[PDB]
Amino acid sequence: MDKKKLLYWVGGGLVLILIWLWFRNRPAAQVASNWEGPPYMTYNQPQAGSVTLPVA
Amino acid sequence: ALINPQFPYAGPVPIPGPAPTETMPLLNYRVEGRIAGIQQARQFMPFLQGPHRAVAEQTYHAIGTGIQMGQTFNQPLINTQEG
Repeated sequence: MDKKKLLYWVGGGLVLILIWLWFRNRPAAQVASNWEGPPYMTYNQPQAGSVTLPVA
Repeated sequence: ALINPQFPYAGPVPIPGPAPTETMPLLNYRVEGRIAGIQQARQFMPFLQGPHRAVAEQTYHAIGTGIQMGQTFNQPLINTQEG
């Protein structure tokens, strides 16, 4: 394989570390409310302009 | 001063002077002075020590209350252009 004995073994740790971080980030968001509209009285709710749609 | 010879200014007021009195004496004053009336701790004033307001600021209290209620009318559906 011709692997030096230096930086790259550090690099393998770095790669593993980076991937673990990415996965946590991806899964690390709380299953929760982040989509917003946290005003519990919002049955009407039209923030822009007139004429809107919900499916194509 | 000018002295003029031969009329010279007497060389003194001499011994012919009339001693008029022996009233020269100031009798020393001897006295005991007492200013001792009861003192009461207080004085009345209209106002002492106040730094009166020349203008006040405006001041207020606060309240809110209610609920979240609503009657709504929505825009009609429209043909979607592109995408």
